[PDB]
Amino acid sequence: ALLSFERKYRVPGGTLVGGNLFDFWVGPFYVGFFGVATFFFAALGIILIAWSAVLQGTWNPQLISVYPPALEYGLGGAPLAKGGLWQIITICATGAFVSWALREVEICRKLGIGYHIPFAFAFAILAYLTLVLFRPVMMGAWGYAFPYGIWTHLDWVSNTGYTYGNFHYNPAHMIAISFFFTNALALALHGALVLSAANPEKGKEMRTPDHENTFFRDLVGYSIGTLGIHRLGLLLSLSAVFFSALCMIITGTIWFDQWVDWWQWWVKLPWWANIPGGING
Amino acid sequence: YQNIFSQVQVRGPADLGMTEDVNLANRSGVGPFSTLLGWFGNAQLGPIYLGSLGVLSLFSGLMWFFTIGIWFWYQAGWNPAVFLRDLFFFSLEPPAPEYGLSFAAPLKEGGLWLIASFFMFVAVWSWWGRTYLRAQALGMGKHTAWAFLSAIWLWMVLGFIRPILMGSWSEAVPYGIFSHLDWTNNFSLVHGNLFYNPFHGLSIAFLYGSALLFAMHGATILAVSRFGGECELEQIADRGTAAERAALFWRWTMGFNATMEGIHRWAIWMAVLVTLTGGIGILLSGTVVDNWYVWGQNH
Amino acid sequence: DLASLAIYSFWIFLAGLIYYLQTENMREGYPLENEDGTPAANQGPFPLPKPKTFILPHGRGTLTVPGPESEDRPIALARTAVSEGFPHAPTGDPMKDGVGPASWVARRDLPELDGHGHNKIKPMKAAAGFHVSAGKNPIGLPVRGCDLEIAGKVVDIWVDIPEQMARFLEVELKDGSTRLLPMQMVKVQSNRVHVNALSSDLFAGIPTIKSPTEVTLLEEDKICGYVAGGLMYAAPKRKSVVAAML
Ligand code: BCL
Ligand code: BCL
Ligand code: BCL
Ligand SMILES: CC[C@H]1c2cc3[nH]c4c(c3C)C(=O)[C@H](C(=O)OC)c4c3nc(cc4[nH]c(cc(n2)[C@@H]1C)c(C(C)=O)c4C)[C@@H](C)[C@@H]3CCC(=O)OC/C=C(/C)CCC[C@@H](C)CCC[C@@H](C)CCCC(C)C
Ligand SMILES: COC(C)(C)C/C=C/C(C)=C/C=C/C(C)=C/C=C/C(C)=C\C=C\C=C(C)\C=C\C=C(/C)CC/C=C(\C)CCC=C(C)C
Ligand SMILES: CCCCCCCCCCCC[N+](C)(C)[O-]
Ligand SMILES: CCCCCCCCCCCC[N+](C)(C)[O-]
Ligand SMILES: CCCCCCCCCCCC[N+](C)(C)[O-]
Ligand SMILES: CCCCCCCCCCCC[N+](C)(C)[O-]
Ligand SMILES: [Fe+2]
Repeated sequence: ALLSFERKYRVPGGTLVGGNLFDFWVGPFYVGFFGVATFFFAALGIILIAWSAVLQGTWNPQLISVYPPALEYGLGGAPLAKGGLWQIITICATGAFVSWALREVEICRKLGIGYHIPFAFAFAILAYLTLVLFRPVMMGAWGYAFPYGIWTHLDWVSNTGYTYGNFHYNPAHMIAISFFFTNALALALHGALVLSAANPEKGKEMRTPDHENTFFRDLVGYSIGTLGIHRLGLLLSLSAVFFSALCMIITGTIWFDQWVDWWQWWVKLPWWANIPGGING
Repeated sequence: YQNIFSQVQVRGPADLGMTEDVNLANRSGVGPFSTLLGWFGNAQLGPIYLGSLGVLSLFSGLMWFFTIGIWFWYQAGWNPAVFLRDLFFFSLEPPAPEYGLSFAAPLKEGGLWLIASFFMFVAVWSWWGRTYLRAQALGMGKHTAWAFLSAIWLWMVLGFIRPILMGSWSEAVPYGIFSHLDWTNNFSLVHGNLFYNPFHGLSIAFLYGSALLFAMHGATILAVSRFGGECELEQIADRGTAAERAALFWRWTMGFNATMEGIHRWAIWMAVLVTLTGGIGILLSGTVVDNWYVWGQNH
Repeated sequence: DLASLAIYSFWIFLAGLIYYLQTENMREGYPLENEDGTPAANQGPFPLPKPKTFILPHGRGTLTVPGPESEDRPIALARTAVSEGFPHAPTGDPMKDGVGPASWVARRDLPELDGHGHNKIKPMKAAAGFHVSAGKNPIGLPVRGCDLEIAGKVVDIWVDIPEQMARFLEVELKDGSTRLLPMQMVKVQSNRVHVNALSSDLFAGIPTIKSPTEVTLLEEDKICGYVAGGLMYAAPKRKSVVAAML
């Protein structure tokens, strides 16, 4: 089934691999070579997870957990039930995520639009890979990666965090958090502004962009503008994930102690380091 | 060209905006133009509207800030070098538990915190009234005021509603960079790990989800700016190929899509649910549930 | 347990919100159709929302959604297979017929007005006070197509007044006439403006505007649709990145 204005868009072309072989749809979904590659990776990966559940002895979604290889194994392979299944599943996940992005690219081409979406999605893939591939490699072992379990991965966040005390003190973590908050703040503001203009007080004509500019200008003395707000939203959310990947990639590789101690460099600056008083004197 | 930054900036005379039912007397004059901002968005700063409510809000807001600062200078012994080196370590703490919900705590042991909080209370609420009235004067919907309420709800729960239900100001958050971080960690430790708090998990879902959706929406709009997609209100009133292509990218990708107007409803709720569920998770902590792990065990 | 009742309730609420949100996003494009244009059997589990009416500014009418699909112009495409789910090939020239990446919508054939009732978009020559404030001014630069041939020159910038932003570049062709090029489809460089979506020979084909001082929504769409369609349909004439660096 198609949207009442869709047919004119379902034309051939745009694929990156396989010419017209996979150039078709299944219901609303577009396929393409990467559409099948995704199905392949997702199917196999889900199958290997189910098998890991079998070996684990549970079908409970709240209990199923696939762990990476113990520190012993370092960066080598490992028996299926002891880290190997996690290694293959990770590959299937990476392959499925990358295929989903490449599939989004064929979709962009068929529709003649920009490539911003798959580009932005790549930041997410890069954050995932940072935890499962990049940091584990710099640290020398797949064991440092997180487990695939609903609650177990939270345990991993907790333990990893306290391994350095209160993780809040990670300076890169602070910046990331700021972007996440600022982002949700901007998202709420954007939706409300547009909506407030499209749905003015009952009985009134739709408001216009000028009204949007006037509302915010009257409110905070500034209006970023329609193009700018979409540029900001993408900026904030991409910067948050980037500083996330950054705050972890440096943890355990170039910084090993309690993060709170890192701040001492500023406190120990020679010109005020020994002045009695305050909190640190 | 990815349209992240403008290739060329264009500028016309200062824009004074719409009048509608706004009292122009309370509107200042245009500010300076920033070429810097102009690369990313609008270069125009101002004008701003400042009626009585606005003056009230700004005054209280400053008194809040200044109160915290004067105490910081005190904690620094009035020494400039100490103020800057320990700036993140200073903290204005609320009254000790011994004082319950009373306003009898000595200035240096809670009173200053309460005074600062009173100013913050007034600042935020009068600013909320302001988000409602500025929209009313322009005949717009009150969506901004409602969304803002959701954030106010988490704020209120943290320093007013929960402390009161708990019986003492000592439960509130201290005014300090690091101290409010220690408070946050301690809060989780004291309530048996907040990861087991269902509402904390949802709140995270919406926080991650807000970055998910804004990255999605921002990238989408930019991807179709080649057809004037940013003119969203214009696309709502008279759908164009920008709105159609945007919708089809997502329909073909994940099997379903939105509309130019509907996507902003998805967005305001995605964001608003962050603090909405968050406020609920914190309010229940220590009043109904002492330990989330334990509570999780019976659910 | 109060917390248990709260979480229980939230999920009910959430399921209801999603339901509400999904239906609101069905004010355009529905009912769904089979490829032949007839109502598809499966419309999904969400019913169409109750209609709402938008009162357009400056009395330009009303908009009630959902309502009968507004697209009724001829679509130059033909089925490529008997089964559903397959491409539809252009019967003629997709660029001229306006299909595929070159599709456009029949928007109101009137220029968009700002909140003060004036045309939202104006040539800079006619926008009192507007000037280039930063960056390389493209006016005067020769415009190059993907075939690496000059297709014309920049004679002005069309500005969005309220947003104070450049929306289009007005380009004069060899014959002396001009076309509007979408700003986010051009690359301004030191010695010229480069257009990747079109080869010089395709500029003349860019839809034209009736009045040389304004542009309507319908024209915008035809111009924007045509220029983008070039990315796919002009690819045969698009020189490689190598010949370009030459
Ligand atoms: C006690 C625990 C510690 C702590 C320990 C840690 C640790 C340890 C980590 C963080 C990380 C983060 N912390 Mg912390 N953190 C603490 C307290 C906080 C507080 C707070 C208010 O107190 C905040 C706001 C944060 C915030 C954050 C975020 C900035 C960051 C996670 C986002 C991210 O990286 O996404 C990245 C985005 C992704 C990973 C998404 C990948 C998605 C993939 C590509 C697609 C999935 C497709 C899917 C499978 C298909 C589903 C099926 C379909 C739906 C059908 N922390 C406390 C002090 N924190 C993490 C970080 O920086 O990570 C890099 C991290 O590792
Ligand atoms: C750096 C950040 C940490 C981390 C820290 C946390 C914390 C802290 C929390 C979660 C929570 C969640 N995490 Mg996590 N999480 C990490 C990496 C991941 C990855 C991944 C491939 O990288 C995935 C798929 C998830 C998925 C999830 C969701 C199950 C859950 C809430 C949804 C949400 O916020 O959606 C944002 C995205 C959307 C709203 C889009 C829809 C996505 C759907 C919901 C995801 C389906 C996940 C699915 C169950 C996995 C099975 C896939 C099948 C096998 C194919 N996390 C990394 C390691 N995560 C929350 C929770 O309640 O956990 C129990 C929570 O509190
Ligand atoms: C060790 C610490 C604990 C923990 C303890 C807490 C506590 C305690 C809380 C959270 C809360 C949150 N946690 Mg946690 N959290 C942990 C780990 C995590 C992780 C992770 C490991 O990945 C993540 C992703 C999160 C994520 C989150 C967010 C979903 C949520 C905060 C939303 C927010 O900032 O609103 C920010 C919005 C506001 C604070 C609104 C109020 C703003 C007011 C209205 C504006 C004042 C402006 C003022 C006047 C100053 C003006 C500034 C000038 C203009 C510049 N937590 C660990 C396990 N977390 C909060 C929540 O809701 O929990 C349920 C919370 O209270
Ligand atoms: C700037 C980064 C932000 C971002 C952006 C972003 N995400 C995106 C996009 C963009 C721009 C898309 O275009 C794409 C999308 O299509 O959205 C609807 C997507 C998307 N983001 C998703 C999830 C997601 N994004 C997240 C975060 C973020 N996305 C960031 C905040 C998170 C978290 C944890 O915060 C999650 C859970 C998907 C819904 C969707 C991409 C869908 C996809 O890749 O499907 C491929 C196929 C499958 C069904 C995968 C099967 C995988 C199996 C082989 C293995 C098992 C996975 C295992 C590793 C998980 C372990 C689970 C435990 C941790 C619980
Ligand atoms: C003056 O000095 C010079 C340099 C000019 C300036 C220096 C100022 C400085 C350095 C200021 C620094 C300020 C900082 C670091 C502030 C940090 C705040 C942080 C980190 C977090 C805030 C959390 C606060 C919350 C959750 C507050 C909630 C408050 C309320 C809900 C209102 C509570 C109101 C009460 C108790 C009053 C009760 C009375 C009545 C009747 C309403
Ligand atoms: C509120 C966000 C402020 C963003 C300011 C961004 C400044 C970046 C400017 C880059 C412009 C580069 N250049 C030469 C191409 O014009
Ligand atoms: C306590 C906070 C609860 C606030 C919930 C606000 C949600 C914002 C909803 C925006 C839509 C508003 N409405 C009624 C005009 O349609
Ligand atoms: C607008 C989209 C709303 C749905 C967001 C998806 C949330 C999934 C949350 C999983 C959290 C589960 N829980 C109970 C364990 O916290
Ligand atoms: C995180 C929750 C977001 C997902 C909300 C689910 C929306 C499903 C909409 C089904 C629409 C199906 N279709 C093709 C018939 O339109
Ligand atoms: Fe938008």
